[PDB]
Amino acid sequence: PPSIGIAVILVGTSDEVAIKDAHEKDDFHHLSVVPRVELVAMNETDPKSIITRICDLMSDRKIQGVVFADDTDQEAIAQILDFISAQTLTPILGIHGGSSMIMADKDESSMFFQFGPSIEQQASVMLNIMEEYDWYIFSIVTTYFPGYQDFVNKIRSTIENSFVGWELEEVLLLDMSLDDGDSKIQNQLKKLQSPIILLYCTKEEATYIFEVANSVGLTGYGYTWIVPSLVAGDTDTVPSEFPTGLISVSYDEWDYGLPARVRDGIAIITTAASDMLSEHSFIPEPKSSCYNTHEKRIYQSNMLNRYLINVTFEGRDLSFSEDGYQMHPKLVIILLNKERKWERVGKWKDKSLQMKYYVWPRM
Amino acid sequence: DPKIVNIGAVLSTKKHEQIFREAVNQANKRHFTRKIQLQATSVTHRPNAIQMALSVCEDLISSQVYAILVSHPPAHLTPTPISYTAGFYRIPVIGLTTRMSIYSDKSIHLSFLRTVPPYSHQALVWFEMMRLFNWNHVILIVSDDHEGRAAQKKLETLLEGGPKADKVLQFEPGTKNLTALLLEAKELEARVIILSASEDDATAVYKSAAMLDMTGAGYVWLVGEREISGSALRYAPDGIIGLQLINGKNESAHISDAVAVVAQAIHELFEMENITDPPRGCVGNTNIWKTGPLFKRVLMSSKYPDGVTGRIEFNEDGDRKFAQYSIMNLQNRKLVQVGIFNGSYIIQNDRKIIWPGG
Ligand SMILES: *[C@@H]1O[C@H](CO)[C@@H](O[C@@H]2O[C@H](CO)[C@@H](O[C@@H]3O[C@H](CO[C@H]4O[C@H](CO)[C@@H](O)[C@H](O)[C@@H]4O)[C@@H](O)[C@H](O[C@H]4O[C@H](CO)[C@@H](O)[C@H](O)[C@@H]4O)[C@@H]3O)[C@H](O)[C@H]2NC(C)=O)[C@H](O)[C@H]1NC(C)=O
Ligand SMILES: CS(=O)(=O)Nc1ccc(OC[C@@H](O)CNCCc2ccc(Cl)c(Cl)c2)cc1
Ligand SMILES: *[C@@H]1O[C@H](CO)[C@@H](O)[C@H](O)[C@H]1NC(C)=O
Ligand SMILES: *[C@@H]1O[C@H](CO)[C@@H](O)[C@H](O)[C@H]1NC(C)=O
Ligand SMILES: *[C@@H]1O[C@H](CO)[C@@H](O)[C@H](O)[C@H]1NC(C)=O
Ligand SMILES: *[C@@H]1O[C@H](CO)[C@@H](O)[C@H](O)[C@H]1NC(C)=O
Ligand SMILES: [Cl-]
Ligand SMILES: [Cl-]
Ligand SMILES: [Cl-]
Ligand SMILES: [Cl-]
Ligand SMILES: [Cl-]
Ligand SMILES: [Cl-]
Ligand code: NA
Repeated sequence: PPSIGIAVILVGTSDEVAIKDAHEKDDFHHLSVVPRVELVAMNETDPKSIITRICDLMSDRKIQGVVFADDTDQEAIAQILDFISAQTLTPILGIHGGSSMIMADKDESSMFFQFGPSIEQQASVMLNIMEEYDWYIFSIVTTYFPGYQDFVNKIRSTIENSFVGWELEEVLLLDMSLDDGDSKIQNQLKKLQSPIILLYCTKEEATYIFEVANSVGLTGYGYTWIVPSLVAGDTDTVPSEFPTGLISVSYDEWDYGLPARVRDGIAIITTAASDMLSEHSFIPEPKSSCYNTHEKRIYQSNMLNRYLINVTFEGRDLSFSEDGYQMHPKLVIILLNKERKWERVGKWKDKSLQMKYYVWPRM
Repeated sequence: DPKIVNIGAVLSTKKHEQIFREAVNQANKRHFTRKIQLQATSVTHRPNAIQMALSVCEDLISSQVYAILVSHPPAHLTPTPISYTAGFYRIPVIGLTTRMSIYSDKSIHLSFLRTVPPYSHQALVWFEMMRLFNWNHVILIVSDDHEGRAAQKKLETLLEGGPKADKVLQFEPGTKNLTALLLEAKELEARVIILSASEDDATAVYKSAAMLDMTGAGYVWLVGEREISGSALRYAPDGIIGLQLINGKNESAHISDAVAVVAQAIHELFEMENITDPPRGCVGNTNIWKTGPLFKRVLMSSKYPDGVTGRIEFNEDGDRKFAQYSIMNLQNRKLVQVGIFNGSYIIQNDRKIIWPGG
């Protein structure tokens, strides 16, 4: 069988050896096409470094697809990858780190897919948590970080269509594209009454927001804050501003390790290529250049997407949504305990919530 | 020896680069520049979006620009790569000529101002016309895309904060026969029709409307600028009224005003304490410019009364306020100016309006 190039790009320290091992199911591609995998190390995660690295790869070698993992909390990495994906029409999987942090409104032409939960799924996991503990009275805080509308909408849709006595008291929209010298954000947060607050924003934004919220007495006992995966981010990095008792939905590498993720990435791209080749007797030619994409564009498309989203491997459904998220991730509910360590306190699995505690111990 | 503060620009031609240079040199003469002195750094547009992003890093951000002016090239090449790359560091981008409403969306373009208004702000002029000519019942037809819906949202906000929209009809962009949509409008009593649509979509509307005899006496048609440009003009019904943004395509005029505004803002910025320099280059740099959000606020709240393009302020989306429009009326198949919107007020000139039919 013919070989397709797949770059695996790794930012920050990782066991390359352990990674190359999990892919020894390389004897486990019996498809129309076999992966030629190339581990590539990257040091930097600015836009230039990321663009030039991937474009250099694409020019030196024929790359059908990119598997990308990093060890940062930089959600902009996903945005950069979607952009590159759409411009070059190359499959990119963001499987770990900033690269997997929710990127809402991916480009029409994007072939960028992320491990981890959609926004709407996390919204619903939050309401399920709140329902378990009969916390029916709550407020929402977001920034303008993309997705915040989908988050608020999904909450609102859910609660207005149920007979549970939900009370959404207040929705705050914080503008952190301007400086906060007039104490605007303090003044907005001072409005908050509810004993539950849902917060949608980035990890960096949450760091400032919590600092302010502390100053006006909103983080102690009596207030429980609940945040999505990207706010917890890398759970070994805990800002001092984060309040103990913070709850988060998480997909940071708990049971689904990087080696297994890289292997599933390679499988997804390889299976998709085989499926397309089987049906159409071609696959898309790898772009030889980033820098010629304007010419070459009537000759390219995102055809491979239809297949990229519908892969099963070793009898596991690795489907993506059309919005570019994992379909059925096993989510982990985590709590920031008194030692400022994140602690497993429940699972979301088979669209069902199983929580460790029936009553919350003090935090 | 003053501190040198670089301003960046991505512009259409070398001529416009030279105009940028000279505007910055004038700003330095005008202002007191013992402490702070501006330096122009510029390129022209790259042929694709990835090259363009790379050049923003290599040519502009390497020079530690505090802001970047961007023109819309008149050749598929948008400000967007420049907004993205600068926005990554919270370096403000000033759009000079881009009119698309999507650049008003803070979630996508989180440090973007412009000295021209988005197409959707043409609703502000429609509203004043509706009061002036006492059109108290209108039908609004818009394309079901972002631009169309932005026009709707803007007009509805003005109407819901007098005249009323008796109905709103949306249609799918690229639909060629629109008889079903327009028959729906024909059924209604109101006969003032307002349209938001791209060139080609306006063309399709005009054609279908003609075949349904909806372009003659009794009807008023009120549109913006795209809908009397290019092919849209070619099939537009006589008596139509539309708009042209005065100086809207004059890159040179907007370079002048933008530089004046940015120079004023930079001197104001450096009155304050604890101003930091932007990052030098992209490589290895992933933190935001800590002073970026403050400089954005100072720009947002800048006023420049004596601009080439009129009175320059920005609204809460960073969009130009007090923009001036020609009010155009298609008579005997010539676009004729029948007035202006001077930024806050309608001024009818001594040319008579001719309506559909009469
Ligand atoms: C777009 O067009 C509009 C309307 O033409 C302009 O707005 C007007 O700007 C002029 C300045 O040239 C203003 O004229 C001044 O009006 C003052 C009184 O204003 C009150 O009364 C008027 C009329 O009823 C109201 O519209 C207004 O809201 C106030 O309630 C006068 O006191 C001024 O006179 C002073 O200066 C003259 C010099 O000629 C002296 O002789 C006088 O002694 C005195 O010192 C002056 O006449 C006018 O008020 C503005 N109108 C509105 C509605 O705001 C915009 O400026 C224009 N925009 C641009 C960009 O050109
Ligand atoms: C306004 S706020 O309160 O501060 N919240 C907020 C936070 C983040 C945010 O990011 C939105 C933009 O990045 C999306 N588009 C830019 C992403 C992008 C794409 C390609 C490249 Cl090449 C780069 Cl470099 C960057 C938008 C808003
Ligand atoms: C990354 O840094 C390491 C050591 O600091 C170096 O060996 C490696 O060559 C660097 N990678 C690149 C792409 O420069
Ligand atoms: C593709 O999706 C279809 C749904 O019609 C289903 O048969 C299956 O999940 C996928 N096919 C595969 C994986 O061969
Ligand atoms: C564009 O504006 C400039 C002012 O900077 C002016 O000199 C020039 O005449 C204008 N061009 C047109 C076509 O009006
Ligand atoms: C910045 O503020 C700090 C106070 O923490 C002060 O020590 C320093 O002199 C200031 N620098 C400038 C340039 O304002
Ligand atoms: Cl690197
Ligand atoms: Cl894009
Ligand atoms: Cl996420
Ligand atoms: Cl962050
Ligand atoms: Cl650089
Ligand atoms: Cl007139
Ligand atoms: Na803006």
